[PDB]
Order: sequence, then C-alpha cells, then structure tokens
Amino acid sequence: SDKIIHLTDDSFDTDVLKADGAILVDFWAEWCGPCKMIAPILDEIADEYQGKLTVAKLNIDQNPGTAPKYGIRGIPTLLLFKNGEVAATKVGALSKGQLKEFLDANLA
Repeated sequence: SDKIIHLTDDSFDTDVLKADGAILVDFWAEWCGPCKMIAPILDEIADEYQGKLTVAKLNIDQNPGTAPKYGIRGIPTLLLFKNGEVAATKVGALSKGQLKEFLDANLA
C-alpha cells in the first residue's frame, strides 16, 4: 500500500505505544466501506508526511481485543499516537484538507 502499518493487537505495544515518532492508527474492518474509501487519502498522507508521521490500519475483525481498549464503538476511527501518547482521536471520515489540517495542528 504505502507507509501503512497493518498492526495487530500483539504488535500494537511495540509499534504504537513505543512508536519512534507519530503513528496515526486507523481502526478499520473488512466490512468498513468508508475505511476503504479513505484508504487512498491515508496512503497519500502517509507518503506526504513521511518522516513526520507514520500511518497504521488496524483491522478490528482480526483484532477485536484492541477495539474496547480505545473505545472503538465506530469506524473509521483515527487515533494519533505521538510516541504512544494519544494526542487526538477522530471518529468517521473527513476531507483530505481537514485531515491535513488536523495532522499539522497536532504535530505542531
């Protein structure tokens, strides 16, 4: 895909909690049409912000355990982990512009 980490509950700790940078964890599901629809945007963003931001796409169907942990009651969820610190959590799709702005504002 791109600079998109297909995380698992098991890898979550080492990858996200110990993120050597900023990791945007997108919580998605096989049935999540909208998640797929934003995937190109996430890919583009992941490329654009390479070195500043890293992106991940965690499948809750495969990893149910991770959903409760971050109160994933709706997807696509976008949780921005700055070195494991959840800086911001967005729920639902948004425009590339909004996403870029959000990311810029959080990264600062």
